[PDB]
Amino acid sequence: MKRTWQPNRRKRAKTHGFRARMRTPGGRKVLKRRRQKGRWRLTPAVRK
Amino acid sequence: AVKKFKPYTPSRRFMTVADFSEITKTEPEKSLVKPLKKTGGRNNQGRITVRFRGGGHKRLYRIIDFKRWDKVGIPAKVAAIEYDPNRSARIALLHYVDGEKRYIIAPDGLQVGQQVVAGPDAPIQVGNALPLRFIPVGTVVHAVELEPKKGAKLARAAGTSAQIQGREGDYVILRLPSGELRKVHGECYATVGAVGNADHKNIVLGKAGRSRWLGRRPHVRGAAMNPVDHPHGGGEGRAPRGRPPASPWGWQTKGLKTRKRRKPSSRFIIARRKK
RNA sequence: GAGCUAGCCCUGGCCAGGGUGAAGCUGGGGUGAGACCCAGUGGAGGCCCGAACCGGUGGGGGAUGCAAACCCCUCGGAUGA
RNA sequence: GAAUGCCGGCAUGAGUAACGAUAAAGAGGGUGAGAAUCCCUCUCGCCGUAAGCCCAAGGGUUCCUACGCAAUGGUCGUCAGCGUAGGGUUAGGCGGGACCUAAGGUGAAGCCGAAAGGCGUAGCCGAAGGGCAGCCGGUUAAUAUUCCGGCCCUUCCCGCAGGUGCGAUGGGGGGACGCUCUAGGCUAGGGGGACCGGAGCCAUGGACGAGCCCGGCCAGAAGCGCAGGGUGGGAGGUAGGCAAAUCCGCCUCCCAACAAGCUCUGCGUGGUGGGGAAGCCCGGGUGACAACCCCCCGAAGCCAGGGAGCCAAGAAAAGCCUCUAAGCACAACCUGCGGGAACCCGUACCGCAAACCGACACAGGUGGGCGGGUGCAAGAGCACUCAGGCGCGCGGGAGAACCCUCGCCAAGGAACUCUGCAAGUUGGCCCCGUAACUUCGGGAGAAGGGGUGCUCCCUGGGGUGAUGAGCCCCGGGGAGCCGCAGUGAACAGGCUCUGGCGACUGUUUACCAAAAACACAGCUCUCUGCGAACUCGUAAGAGGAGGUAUAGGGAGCGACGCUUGCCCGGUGCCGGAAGGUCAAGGGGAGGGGUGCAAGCCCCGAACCGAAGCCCCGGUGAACGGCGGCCGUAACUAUAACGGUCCUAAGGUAGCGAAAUUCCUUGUCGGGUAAGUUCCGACCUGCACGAAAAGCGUAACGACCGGAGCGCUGUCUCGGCGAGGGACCCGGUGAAAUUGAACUGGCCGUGAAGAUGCGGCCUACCCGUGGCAGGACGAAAAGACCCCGUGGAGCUUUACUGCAGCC
RNA sequence: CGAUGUCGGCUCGUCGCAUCCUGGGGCUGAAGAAGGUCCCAAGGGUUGGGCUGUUCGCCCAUUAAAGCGGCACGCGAGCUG
RNA sequence: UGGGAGAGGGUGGUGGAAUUCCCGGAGUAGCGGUGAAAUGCGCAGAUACCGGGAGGAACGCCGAUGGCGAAGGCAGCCACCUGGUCCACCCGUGACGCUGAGGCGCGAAAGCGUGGGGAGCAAACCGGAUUAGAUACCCGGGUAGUCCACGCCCUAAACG
RNA sequence: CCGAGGGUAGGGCCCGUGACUGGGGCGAAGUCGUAACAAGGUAGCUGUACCGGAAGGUGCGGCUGGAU
Ligand SMILES: CC(C)C[C@@H]1CCO[C@@H]2[C@H](CN[C@@H]2C(=O)N[C@H]2[C@H]3O[C@H](SC[C@H](F)C/C=C\[C@H]2C)[C@H](O)[C@@H](O)[C@H]3O)C1
Ligand SMILES: [Mg+2]
Ligand SMILES: [Mg+2]
Ligand SMILES: [Mg+2]
Ligand SMILES: [Mg+2]
Ligand SMILES: [Mg+2]
Ligand SMILES: [Mg+2]
Ligand SMILES: [Mg+2]
Ligand SMILES: [Mg+2]
Ligand SMILES: [Mg+2]
Ligand SMILES: [Mg+2]
Ligand SMILES: [Mg+2]
Ligand SMILES: [Mg+2]
Ligand SMILES: [Mg+2]
Ligand SMILES: [Mg+2]
Ligand SMILES: [Mg+2]
Ligand SMILES: [Mg+2]
Ligand SMILES: [Mg+2]
Ligand SMILES: [Mg+2]
Ligand SMILES: [Mg+2]
Ligand SMILES: [Mg+2]
Ligand SMILES: [Mg+2]
Ligand SMILES: [Mg+2]
Ligand SMILES: [Mg+2]
Ligand SMILES: [Mg+2]
Ligand SMILES: [Mg+2]
Ligand SMILES: [Mg+2]
Ligand SMILES: [Mg+2]
Ligand SMILES: [Mg+2]
Ligand SMILES: [Mg+2]
Ligand SMILES: [Mg+2]
Ligand SMILES: [Mg+2]
Ligand SMILES: [Mg+2]
Ligand SMILES: [Mg+2]
Ligand SMILES: [Mg+2]
Ligand SMILES: [Mg+2]
Ligand SMILES: [Mg+2]
Ligand SMILES: [Mg+2]
Ligand SMILES: [Mg+2]
Ligand SMILES: [Mg+2]
Ligand SMILES: [Mg+2]
Ligand SMILES: [Mg+2]
Ligand SMILES: [Mg+2]
Ligand SMILES: [Mg+2]
Ligand SMILES: [Mg+2]
Ligand SMILES: [Mg+2]
Ligand SMILES: [Mg+2]
Ligand SMILES: [Mg+2]
Ligand SMILES: [Mg+2]
Ligand SMILES: [Mg+2]
Ligand SMILES: [Mg+2]
Ligand SMILES: [Mg+2]
Ligand SMILES: [Mg+2]
Ligand SMILES: [Mg+2]
Ligand SMILES: [Mg+2]
Ligand SMILES: [Mg+2]
Ligand SMILES: [Mg+2]
Ligand SMILES: [Mg+2]
Ligand SMILES: [Mg+2]
Ligand SMILES: [Mg+2]
Ligand SMILES: [Mg+2]
Ligand SMILES: [Mg+2]
Ligand SMILES: [Mg+2]
Ligand SMILES: [Mg+2]
Ligand SMILES: [Mg+2]
Ligand SMILES: [Mg+2]
Ligand SMILES: [Mg+2]
Ligand SMILES: [Mg+2]
Ligand SMILES: [Mg+2]
Ligand SMILES: [Mg+2]
Ligand SMILES: [Mg+2]
Ligand SMILES: [Mg+2]
Ligand SMILES: [Mg+2]
Ligand SMILES: [Mg+2]
Ligand SMILES: [Mg+2]
Ligand SMILES: [Mg+2]
Ligand SMILES: [Mg+2]
Ligand SMILES: [Mg+2]
Ligand SMILES: [Mg+2]
Ligand SMILES: [Mg+2]
Ligand SMILES: [Mg+2]
Ligand SMILES: [Mg+2]
Ligand SMILES: [Mg+2]
Ligand SMILES: [Mg+2]
Ligand SMILES: [Mg+2]
Ligand SMILES: [Mg+2]
Ligand SMILES: [Mg+2]
Ligand SMILES: [Mg+2]
Ligand SMILES: [Mg+2]
Ligand SMILES: [Mg+2]
Ligand SMILES: [Mg+2]
Ligand SMILES: [Mg+2]
Ligand SMILES: [Mg+2]
Ligand SMILES: [Mg+2]
Ligand SMILES: [Mg+2]
Ligand SMILES: [Mg+2]
Ligand SMILES: [Mg+2]
Ligand SMILES: [Mg+2]
Ligand SMILES: [Mg+2]
Ligand SMILES: [Mg+2]
Ligand SMILES: [Mg+2]
Ligand SMILES: [Mg+2]
Ligand SMILES: [Mg+2]
Ligand SMILES: [Mg+2]
Ligand SMILES: [Mg+2]
Ligand SMILES: [Mg+2]
Ligand SMILES: [Mg+2]
Ligand SMILES: [Mg+2]
Ligand SMILES: [Mg+2]
Ligand SMILES: [Mg+2]
Ligand SMILES: [Mg+2]
Ligand SMILES: [Mg+2]
Ligand SMILES: [Mg+2]
Ligand SMILES: [Mg+2]
Ligand SMILES: [Mg+2]
Ligand SMILES: [Mg+2]
Ligand SMILES: [Mg+2]
Ligand SMILES: [Mg+2]
Ligand SMILES: [Mg+2]
Ligand SMILES: [Mg+2]
Ligand SMILES: [Mg+2]
Ligand SMILES: [Mg+2]
Ligand SMILES: [Mg+2]
Ligand SMILES: [Mg+2]
Ligand SMILES: [Mg+2]
Ligand SMILES: [Mg+2]
Ligand SMILES: [Mg+2]
Ligand SMILES: [Mg+2]
Ligand SMILES: [Mg+2]
Ligand SMILES: [Mg+2]
Ligand SMILES: [Mg+2]
Ligand SMILES: [Mg+2]
Ligand SMILES: [Mg+2]
Ligand SMILES: [Mg+2]
Ligand SMILES: [Mg+2]
Ligand SMILES: [Mg+2]
Ligand SMILES: [Mg+2]
Ligand SMILES: [Mg+2]
Ligand SMILES: [Mg+2]
Ligand SMILES: [Mg+2]
Ligand SMILES: [Mg+2]
Ligand SMILES: [Mg+2]
Ligand SMILES: [Mg+2]
Ligand SMILES: [Mg+2]
Ligand SMILES: [Mg+2]
Ligand SMILES: [Mg+2]
Ligand SMILES: [Mg+2]
Ligand SMILES: [Mg+2]
Ligand SMILES: [Mg+2]
Ligand SMILES: [Mg+2]
Ligand SMILES: [Mg+2]
Ligand SMILES: [Mg+2]
Ligand SMILES: [Mg+2]
Ligand SMILES: [Mg+2]
Ligand SMILES: [Mg+2]
Ligand SMILES: [Mg+2]
Ligand SMILES: [Mg+2]
Ligand SMILES: [Mg+2]
Ligand SMILES: [Mg+2]
Ligand SMILES: [Mg+2]
Ligand SMILES: [Mg+2]
Ligand SMILES: [Mg+2]
Ligand SMILES: [Mg+2]
Ligand SMILES: [Mg+2]
Ligand SMILES: [Mg+2]
Ligand SMILES: [Mg+2]
Ligand SMILES: [Mg+2]
Ligand SMILES: [Mg+2]
Ligand SMILES: [Mg+2]
Ligand SMILES: [Mg+2]
Ligand SMILES: [Mg+2]
Ligand SMILES: [Mg+2]
Ligand SMILES: [Mg+2]
Ligand SMILES: [Mg+2]
Ligand SMILES: [Mg+2]
Ligand SMILES: [Mg+2]
Ligand SMILES: [Mg+2]
Ligand SMILES: [Mg+2]
Ligand SMILES: [Mg+2]
Ligand SMILES: [Mg+2]
Ligand SMILES: [Mg+2]
Ligand SMILES: [Mg+2]
Ligand SMILES: [Mg+2]
Ligand SMILES: [Mg+2]
Ligand SMILES: [Mg+2]
Ligand SMILES: [Mg+2]
Ligand SMILES: [Mg+2]
Ligand SMILES: [Mg+2]
Ligand SMILES: [Mg+2]
Ligand SMILES: [Mg+2]
Ligand SMILES: [Mg+2]
Ligand SMILES: [Mg+2]
Ligand SMILES: [Mg+2]
Ligand SMILES: [Mg+2]
Ligand SMILES: [Mg+2]
Ligand SMILES: [Mg+2]
Ligand SMILES: [Mg+2]
Ligand SMILES: [Mg+2]
Ligand SMILES: [Mg+2]
Ligand SMILES: [Mg+2]
Ligand SMILES: [Mg+2]
Ligand SMILES: [Mg+2]
Ligand SMILES: [Mg+2]
Ligand SMILES: [Mg+2]
Ligand SMILES: [Mg+2]
Ligand SMILES: [Mg+2]
Ligand SMILES: [Mg+2]
Ligand SMILES: [Mg+2]
Ligand SMILES: [Mg+2]
Ligand SMILES: [Mg+2]
Ligand SMILES: [Mg+2]
Ligand SMILES: [Mg+2]
Ligand SMILES: [Mg+2]
Ligand SMILES: [Mg+2]
Ligand SMILES: [Mg+2]
Ligand SMILES: [Mg+2]
Ligand SMILES: [Mg+2]
Ligand SMILES: [Mg+2]
Ligand SMILES: [Mg+2]
Ligand SMILES: [Mg+2]
Ligand SMILES: [Mg+2]
Ligand SMILES: [Mg+2]
Ligand SMILES: [Mg+2]
Ligand SMILES: [Mg+2]
Ligand SMILES: [Mg+2]
Ligand SMILES: [Mg+2]
Ligand SMILES: [Mg+2]
Ligand SMILES: [Mg+2]
Ligand SMILES: [Mg+2]
Ligand SMILES: [Mg+2]
Ligand SMILES: [Mg+2]
Ligand SMILES: [Mg+2]
Ligand SMILES: [Mg+2]
Ligand SMILES: [Mg+2]
Ligand SMILES: [Mg+2]
Ligand SMILES: [Mg+2]
Ligand SMILES: [Mg+2]
Ligand SMILES: [Mg+2]
Ligand SMILES: [Mg+2]
Ligand SMILES: [Mg+2]
Ligand SMILES: [Mg+2]
Ligand SMILES: [Mg+2]
Ligand SMILES: [Mg+2]
Ligand SMILES: [Mg+2]
Ligand SMILES: [Mg+2]
Ligand SMILES: [Mg+2]
Ligand SMILES: [Mg+2]
Ligand SMILES: [Mg+2]
Ligand SMILES: [Mg+2]
Ligand SMILES: [Mg+2]
Ligand SMILES: [Mg+2]
Ligand SMILES: [Mg+2]
Ligand SMILES: [Mg+2]
Ligand SMILES: [Mg+2]
Ligand SMILES: [Mg+2]
């Protein structure tokens, strides 16, 4: 049956992308926290 | 003259369609159409604010001339009568001797090839538009401005009209389609005659899908819902209302008046509606 | 978080084949003129049968599964909400 | 030492289940240390509207080649989507960008919000929509509309020539559009050929044949031909298209009009360039100077922006054309021709799947195009097959119970059972024929029957062509032949009678309910005069609606027919300028504190004083409600009639043991041998009843009930047979569970149901296949029940607040 | 109550005897036949169907008879539901 | 051919009286109603009076013992469209006539369907009286309907 | 081949009969009221509609076969 993950590169970059995060107070706190935690990736990878 | 069908499907039993016998032209004027942004009942937040909307046929909006005092004294000829899917009335195409082309709401009786004219001087003739003050008392009228130069507001749906009852200073007394008696300012324009297509109210949609074509999604009763949803929701088995019948938002819906108490136009309403 | 699911918006796409035979139109009959009747033409429909497609009615299987809802037989819709 | 503790390790179950579709394998040769599993050949089977081919997502080197086999692969492995290394993706024309706009998003102006931020016209972004120039073949181990070959084309720059009032983000035209049906002419594709080309073949009884077998094309600029699309020309006026305008619009006149011309596409032909089979021989060579032709079928594709009909009335913007404005007319633009210029990104491979989504090389899920042939009425259905692709990454045996999936069955035929559940039956096409009832459509495939192959003969019409032959398509009649049987295989309704409910097609609890539930056209009430009501939002702003009472919101009822009675005392809502009550505020009789005092400061009655409430009315398709006791008729019985109490009024029509009836399997009737169900009645309706509608209703339903016919392995009542498992051998090898165990029966005892205690009895040690009575077997800290001054959803005339409204 | 699955059926039995039948008896208001009642006796037997979910019960047709009870109202790691 | 009378029919206009309701004024203790009453209405200002407005229906006098039509039936006034009919002349056709089973059309009221309209009136219904009762007669209310359009129904003491 | 008839399936008309149900006729002395005949105490009748234990009543329009 159709499962929940149906990958889509445009959907991914536009929902969770760097620019989506910077446009919003909550998104900037995400980047700030993931930086402070030292995440190797601040944002999910998509091949654009 | 509503058209019937033979009962060759369950729905064709009762379906009636308008006769379209006054229509003389069947594609619209390219310079007068613009795209109609369908909403589905959603506001700028994206929230449904008018329930059960969406999914109707695509439509182009026909720009309608609700002023007409735009072009005082300039006669125009009625070139066509056309179907308008955005309103119950039909619409008439006007060719002004100007060369300017415009759409008006098509009144009853109006004929292709006749001429119409707007202005304080215009003949008292079906399709002409005058300030209310220069129209003789007793005249049936439509496309009435509510306030001067603000645009035709009243009596625009098929078959409707307002009647002129008398004058009182700068104002005239109109009997609106609802039966209310109201003072409308005499410099407000109106068009002589009743709106046409009076047979509109005798159309039997005939089936569920016909409502769907029109953008009307199924309407579900409060009594069918749950208490999370509606005052009438819940209960074991069917249930009477069990409280004064109410809307989804809790206000009473059988009798409760709702016009704002201290509204300024109360000074100009003489008598509330009838029947 | 609406890449699942619900609704809506914009823009595209899809629906083998067969059946039934509405209105209208034409001719004929009829009549004062009509209604109306008959034949032909016509091709309407949340019309009929049935694939794709969308479903999930009954039963059987499966039940540390092939599968955290599947498989077989049967069954509903299939120009339409 | 215990916490169903935590982390780790290792046991048990056990050499047990399983090894992932029952499409299927066998042999020879090779390689190698090793081979059912890798390579090659032959044989067999499976898909073939795919299980083949091509796009798009997504994946991201998985591609090709060499060398490898520890792990990964459900076994094996020499193989591999695995490890190591090297190689591989080539564009002005394909896709996207340097073009356009859609929803939406963003957002100069502007609006709003404690902050964060929310809006918002233009504009900008935004595509699988618009727009725009490349076709065929060859080549690599691996890329190709990209490289190469042939023939074509686009834009930019500059130059030459000729022409013109040139010139734009501005004006206008155009772009530009639905659904269904559909004409003509073509193309794709396909069938046949006694014609053309071809290596060959003659077998096993016959055939050297008008034999068999294979192939008989693709692309192509101008020109030409066929078929279509688009388009009137001239003049005069002009106030509209937010400046201008010779354009467009409107008026008039002349001529042209199912034309023509101009223009633009498609198809055909076309210089030219390609391709080219079977078979044989080692992907190649040959065939081969390959041949490349005729007839038929024929699209859903093309001409196309075609035609008709219909109502639900069917994007935008740019490219393009035309008009003019600043300007500038040494310019500029247009046409032709020439030379030059032409960037960035993608391109491998998988792509219905072992490479995507499902933790797996997972029977599931995944959008678009092509999808050949024959027969079956058609078709993308079905069977078999082409091209192509596979035999599903454990096998070998055996031929028990039992299980699954399947086939048949004497006599009977629903006796099975909650129920014909299940499985039979029926089954396509042509013809005959078809009932109550009905809303005149239907019910209808009603029911029920007959026909169905093959051969010969005679014959009717159509398409193509030519009017003929040939090919092709619909038939009609006659006479025969064979079988148990001719939709001979496969795909393909069992039917009828009668109730309940719901009008109907639809919709629903993703993953236990598809229904009588929701929806539905339709009916009624009600609110709403527009800056509408209502809804979301603090607001701005939106929706409503670029709508206007024939409209929009809310509510109930639910096609249609015939209908919808009485109560306004309570609650709601509506009306009511009186009266009563009523907060802040007004008023300030009269007091109080302090001060020497002027004063300052505090309390404060009458009275004036909104909405709301009280009060007076109205109102039922508003919330709701619609009686009791007793008596009475010339047989009895029963009461049309009466008496009296009570109410706001005492349930009308219709219906009734009902989806409602407790007593109840009421009683009677029907159906049956027999009927708690069913149908028809009765009416003492525990406890129907009129838009939470009442009573009906043709048609409809994977709804629920009752009956009958047909037919059956459902059953009497079981038997046999098939395959996949179970079993045995080789390979790989889990799981929950588990205090430890050296773990028997009875009768007792025990915390009341004992392998474990007592007394008897029985019993050599250890397994394998089986069955499920026990281990109060496993699983899940009972979901019932209670308890906790535990939680949460929901309601209201519980309390108390808040939004909102007044 | 860190679960002792609950009605009915089906399948499979096994036991008690307060015996339905069959065998043996005494009494009879036992002529015979046929019964009544009690005693002994558990070896075997104890049917098919209509109605209902039913256990039970009623009914149809039979029968020697159409027994009554226990086994966690026997039996869901056996099935049904 | 030439004339006449007529509420004959259809359409569209349009005139005044009265009733009701609304508004303004003036005014106050009752009005209304009956056999008599009561319900009802009225100091929240009724009735009665005046001015203004809305709306529906019916057309006083003329009017008759009248007129017209096949019947049902038709009555303010105006215009248009239209039927029948009588008289005069003695002009035309030359028996072309009478009746008429079926058929077709018309057909008061009430009733039905779909819209609309709704002042007065009023089945049903409610209330007040009366009465033994009073599902009546009488009184206060009042919904269909009475009106218009279209389509049905097709009855009658449709009678002379 | 046709063919008496038999069988299967489905129609039409008629007869008999049926729980229960509708009204009708009749029947020396039942119960309720008093609708009609007199202006029958509301003139009556009437087509239709609605209502009511019952005769009836009432609305609309019609008749005189109505009195004074
Ligand atoms: C009159 C009635 C209500 C009395 C009642 C009857 C219920 O059951 C017993 C209780 C006493 N305890 C019993 C009990 O708890 N049974 C539970 C069982 O659930 C499943 S059986 C799947 C069933 F569908 C669920 C039925 C039962 C559940 C609750 C388990 O596998 C079993 O082991 C067992 O746990 C007594
Ligand atoms: Mg899904
Ligand atoms: Mg997941
Ligand atoms: Mg998706
Ligand atoms: Mg994407
Ligand atoms: Mg995308
Ligand atoms: Mg996306
Ligand atoms: Mg986003
Ligand atoms: Mg982003
Ligand atoms: Mg911030
Ligand atoms: Mg910040
Ligand atoms: Mg790093
Ligand atoms: Mg992130
Ligand atoms: Mg119809
Ligand atoms: Mg009809
Ligand atoms: Mg029209
Ligand atoms: Mg435009
Ligand atoms: Mg909008
Ligand atoms: Mg927005
Ligand atoms: Mg709403
Ligand atoms: Mg909506
Ligand atoms: Mg509208
Ligand atoms: Mg219109
Ligand atoms: Mg005004
Ligand atoms: Mg309507
Ligand atoms: Mg629409
Ligand atoms: Mg609607
Ligand atoms: Mg609804
Ligand atoms: Mg509900
Ligand atoms: Mg519910
Ligand atoms: Mg919610
Ligand atoms: Mg709540
Ligand atoms: Mg609530
Ligand atoms: Mg409720
Ligand atoms: Mg409910
Ligand atoms: Mg209930
Ligand atoms: Mg409910
Ligand atoms: Mg209630
Ligand atoms: Mg309420
Ligand atoms: Mg009003
Ligand atoms: Mg989604
Ligand atoms: Mg979505
Ligand atoms: Mg589409
Ligand atoms: Mg289809
Ligand atoms: Mg036909
Ligand atoms: Mg036509
Ligand atoms: Mg259909
Ligand atoms: Mg059919
Ligand atoms: Mg599904
Ligand atoms: Mg299923
Ligand atoms: Mg089945
Ligand atoms: Mg499961
Ligand atoms: Mg199947
Ligand atoms: Mg179908
Ligand atoms: Mg179809
Ligand atoms: Mg301890
Ligand atoms: Mg544990
Ligand atoms: Mg623990
Ligand atoms: Mg421990
Ligand atoms: Mg642990
Ligand atoms: Mg561990
Ligand atoms: Mg460790
Ligand atoms: Mg271990
Ligand atoms: Mg082991
Ligand atoms: Mg072993
Ligand atoms: Mg074992
Ligand atoms: Mg296992
Ligand atoms: Mg397995
Ligand atoms: Mg399979
Ligand atoms: Mg199989
Ligand atoms: Mg082999
Ligand atoms: Mg091997
Ligand atoms: Mg090996
Ligand atoms: Mg193999
Ligand atoms: Mg090989
Ligand atoms: Mg061989
Ligand atoms: Mg095929
Ligand atoms: Mg290895
Ligand atoms: Mg290995
Ligand atoms: Mg090894
Ligand atoms: Mg190694
Ligand atoms: Mg491995
Ligand atoms: Mg595996
Ligand atoms: Mg090796
Ligand atoms: Mg490569
Ligand atoms: Mg190129
Ligand atoms: Mg550039
Ligand atoms: Mg743009
Ligand atoms: Mg600003
Ligand atoms: Mg804030
Ligand atoms: Mg964007
Ligand atoms: Mg863009
Ligand atoms: Mg694009
Ligand atoms: Mg391109
Ligand atoms: Mg090309
Ligand atoms: Mg190379
Ligand atoms: Mg257009
Ligand atoms: Mg358009
Ligand atoms: Mg488009
Ligand atoms: Mg359409
Ligand atoms: Mg054609
Ligand atoms: Mg071609
Ligand atoms: Mg073919
Ligand atoms: Mg000008
Ligand atoms: Mg070759
Ligand atoms: Mg050669
Ligand atoms: Mg297509
Ligand atoms: Mg736009
Ligand atoms: Mg200048
Ligand atoms: Mg110059
Ligand atoms: Mg030029
Ligand atoms: Mg660049
Ligand atoms: Mg490539
Ligand atoms: Mg698939
Ligand atoms: Mg695909
Ligand atoms: Mg693969
Ligand atoms: Mg595999
Ligand atoms: Mg798979
Ligand atoms: Mg077929
Ligand atoms: Mg295999
Ligand atoms: Mg397979
Ligand atoms: Mg396998
Ligand atoms: Mg064996
Ligand atoms: Mg067989
Ligand atoms: Mg056999
Ligand atoms: Mg048998
Ligand atoms: Mg039988
Ligand atoms: Mg039989
Ligand atoms: Mg049975
Ligand atoms: Mg059942
Ligand atoms: Mg069968
Ligand atoms: Mg079949
Ligand atoms: Mg019948
Ligand atoms: Mg019939
Ligand atoms: Mg029948
Ligand atoms: Mg019937
Ligand atoms: Mg019929
Ligand atoms: Mg048949
Ligand atoms: Mg035959
Ligand atoms: Mg044969
Ligand atoms: Mg034979
Ligand atoms: Mg069928
Ligand atoms: Mg239904
Ligand atoms: Mg339903
Ligand atoms: Mg119903
Ligand atoms: Mg119905
Ligand atoms: Mg359907
Ligand atoms: Mg479910
Ligand atoms: Mg569920
Ligand atoms: Mg679930
Ligand atoms: Mg299910
Ligand atoms: Mg359910
Ligand atoms: Mg269903
Ligand atoms: Mg539902
Ligand atoms: Mg319905
Ligand atoms: Mg209504
Ligand atoms: Mg709000
Ligand atoms: Mg708008
Ligand atoms: Mg509405
Ligand atoms: Mg209804
Ligand atoms: Mg409903
Ligand atoms: Mg009634
Ligand atoms: Mg009340
Ligand atoms: Mg009241
Ligand atoms: Mg009240
Ligand atoms: Mg107050
Ligand atoms: Mg109550
Ligand atoms: Mg009450
Ligand atoms: Mg009863
Ligand atoms: Mg009933
Ligand atoms: Mg009841
Ligand atoms: Mg009962
Ligand atoms: Mg009972
Ligand atoms: Mg009984
Ligand atoms: Mg009986
Ligand atoms: Mg019954
Ligand atoms: Mg009784
Ligand atoms: Mg209710
Ligand atoms: Mg109810
Ligand atoms: Mg009710
Ligand atoms: Mg009927
Ligand atoms: Mg029915
Ligand atoms: Mg029915
Ligand atoms: Mg259904
Ligand atoms: Mg259905
Ligand atoms: Mg159903
Ligand atoms: Mg069997
Ligand atoms: Mg076997
Ligand atoms: Mg052995
Ligand atoms: Mg081993
Ligand atoms: Mg292994
Ligand atoms: Mg131990
Ligand atoms: Mg031990
Ligand atoms: Mg042991
Ligand atoms: Mg032992
Ligand atoms: Mg004990
Ligand atoms: Mg014991
Ligand atoms: Mg022991
Ligand atoms: Mg012990
Ligand atoms: Mg011991
Ligand atoms: Mg001891
Ligand atoms: Mg012991
Ligand atoms: Mg012992
Ligand atoms: Mg023993
Ligand atoms: Mg073993
Ligand atoms: Mg064993
Ligand atoms: Mg056991
Ligand atoms: Mg067991
Ligand atoms: Mg046990
Ligand atoms: Mg235990
Ligand atoms: Mg146990
Ligand atoms: Mg716990
Ligand atoms: Mg517990
Ligand atoms: Mg639990
Ligand atoms: Mg639960
Ligand atoms: Mg308890
Ligand atoms: Mg407490
Ligand atoms: Mg406590
Ligand atoms: Mg608590
Ligand atoms: Mg709580
Ligand atoms: Mg607050
Ligand atoms: Mg409100
Ligand atoms: Mg327990
Ligand atoms: Mg436990
Ligand atoms: Mg338990
Ligand atoms: Mg447990
Ligand atoms: Mg059984
Ligand atoms: Mg004996
Ligand atoms: Mg004797
Ligand atoms: Mg015995
Ligand atoms: Mg029983
Ligand atoms: Mg019983
Ligand atoms: Mg005996
Ligand atoms: Mg027992
Ligand atoms: Mg017990
Ligand atoms: Mg018990
Ligand atoms: Mg038990
Ligand atoms: Mg049991
Ligand atoms: Mg069980
Ligand atoms: Mg059980
Ligand atoms: Mg168990
Ligand atoms: Mg057990
Ligand atoms: Mg006073
Ligand atoms: Mg009025
Ligand atoms: Mg003469
Ligand atoms: Mg009449
Ligand atoms: Mg009225
Ligand atoms: Mg009274
Ligand atoms: Mg008295
Ligand atoms: Mg015979
Ligand atoms: Mg009388
Ligand atoms: Mg009398
Ligand atoms: Mg009298
Ligand atoms: Mg009297
Ligand atoms: Mg009365």
